[PDB]
Amino acid sequence: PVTINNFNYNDPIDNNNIIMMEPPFARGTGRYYKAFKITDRIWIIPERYTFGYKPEDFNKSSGIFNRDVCEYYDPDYLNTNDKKNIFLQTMIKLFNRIKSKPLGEKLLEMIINGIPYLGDRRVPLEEFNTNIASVTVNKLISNPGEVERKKGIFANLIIFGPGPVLNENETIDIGIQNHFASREGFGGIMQMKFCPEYVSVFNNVQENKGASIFNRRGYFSDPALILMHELIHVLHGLYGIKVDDLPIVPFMQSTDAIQAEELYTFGGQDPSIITPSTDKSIYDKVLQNFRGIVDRLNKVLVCISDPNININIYKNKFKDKYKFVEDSEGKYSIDVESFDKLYKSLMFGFTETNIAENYKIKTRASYFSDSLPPVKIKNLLDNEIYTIEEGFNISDKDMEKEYRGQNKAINKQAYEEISKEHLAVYKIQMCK
Ligand SMILES: [Zn+2]
Repeated sequence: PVTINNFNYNDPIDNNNIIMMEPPFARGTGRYYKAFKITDRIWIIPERYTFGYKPEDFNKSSGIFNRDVCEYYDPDYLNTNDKKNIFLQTMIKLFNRIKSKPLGEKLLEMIINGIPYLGDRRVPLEEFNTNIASVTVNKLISNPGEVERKKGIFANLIIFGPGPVLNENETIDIGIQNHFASREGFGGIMQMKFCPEYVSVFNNVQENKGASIFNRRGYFSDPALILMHELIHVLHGLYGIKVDDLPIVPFMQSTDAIQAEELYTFGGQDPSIITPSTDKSIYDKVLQNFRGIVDRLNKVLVCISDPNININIYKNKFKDKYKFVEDSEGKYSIDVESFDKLYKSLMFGFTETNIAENYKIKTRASYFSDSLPPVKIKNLLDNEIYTIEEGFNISDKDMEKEYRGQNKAINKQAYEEISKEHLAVYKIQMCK
């Protein structure tokens, strides 16, 4: 069972749930940020994602005429201790919403149990190595005003605040010399840029299909589903199955090329436009990568960075993670049936579509959908607007039927239009 911890931003450092941790991309460079353990292996650093970005990238465009309504900027987001607390409490509420039903509970469990392999492709077949950015992150164990002393701890996911564009949530993996452990069967510490308030809007759905122009319905997204979408990428990245650069050329609304990774993650009727050949090659690549992991497990003898780590305990943890089988002599191998079940679970089981169906959340029909302007949700921490159990679609307020709590024309008090330009663009899109 998954426990979702509680803390406030101003709560003191305890070297358990609240620490100073050095993120993966900042490894070796003694910069530590206040990190909060929301569940085992999952941390939240309520700061803006600045990796590979300059401070000027965070600024808004020079004026209204050159603004892009599809891309929202605000350099003042997360600038105070109180804004960093609002972020943490919103994340705890969203995580509590994810575990409120069986599907999301298992998603969090699969993420937690999906520990990165103790190594990558550079590591010898006979060794486990924890001294890399994709397996461990440094924790500051010394008090302020003392010479910095560290300890490497295991982690699976680190969620940060947004990068320059607030409404563009993204899950990132670690690359070493254009090779990602998260795409090679190993798995690796995943990172995310997340923003709960600025959500996506759509009008693609099963309705509107032939319906009158005035009777066209436009809805806003639930921040929990948006988070669950990104957590599926984390899952693929933790099990070493993230599909690398593979664009797919095409109900549906857009004909534009999209990544294979994004299609499987969205799910529903999306994996159907993928040629049976491409679909089979993605499956075969995962098998070949898992075959590499099993060969390593059969050859691993020592842990180079941690000669204390018990080889048998970790081999067993990896046997459970990848659902490998063992013979009478201890030798591991792949069982096609258990592999098929795990594969179908990671790629087709945990999708945005059936998470949306199970949670009564409204989402778009296809990923091949038009980008509508984002909207800002004023307060997610108010139960009169948003709940852990039901979302925006609250039963008492008659928002549970026809997903009316997500309908922009109906639940006008749950959100606010970012600008007059955003509304003007939305009105043209709703009535083409
Ligand atoms: Zn995505």
